[PDB]
Amino acid sequence: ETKGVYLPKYSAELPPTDPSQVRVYNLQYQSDTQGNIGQVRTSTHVSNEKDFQKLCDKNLKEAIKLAAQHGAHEIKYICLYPEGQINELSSVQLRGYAFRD
Repeated sequence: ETKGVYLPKYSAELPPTDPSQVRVYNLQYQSDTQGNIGQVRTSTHVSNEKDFQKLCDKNLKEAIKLAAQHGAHEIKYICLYPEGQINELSSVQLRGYAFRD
């Protein structure tokens, strides 16, 4: 199960959009966060390394859902993976920034 929060940067609320309309980019530069309308963080527990990219996709699905609910047409994101031995507290995390377009 995938937890998720959306943190709006502005109190102005935009009309919701559909998840299929959200364009998706890898967050690469510090300058990439400029102009965002909010942040999104999602997380899923992981017990096997073979599931990293699937769990990142699960994280991204929840992040797109939250961003679309707040009207964003774009997300730039990175998945964070557990460092070292995987245990009962390990999770694949996602940190993203939502954009009006």
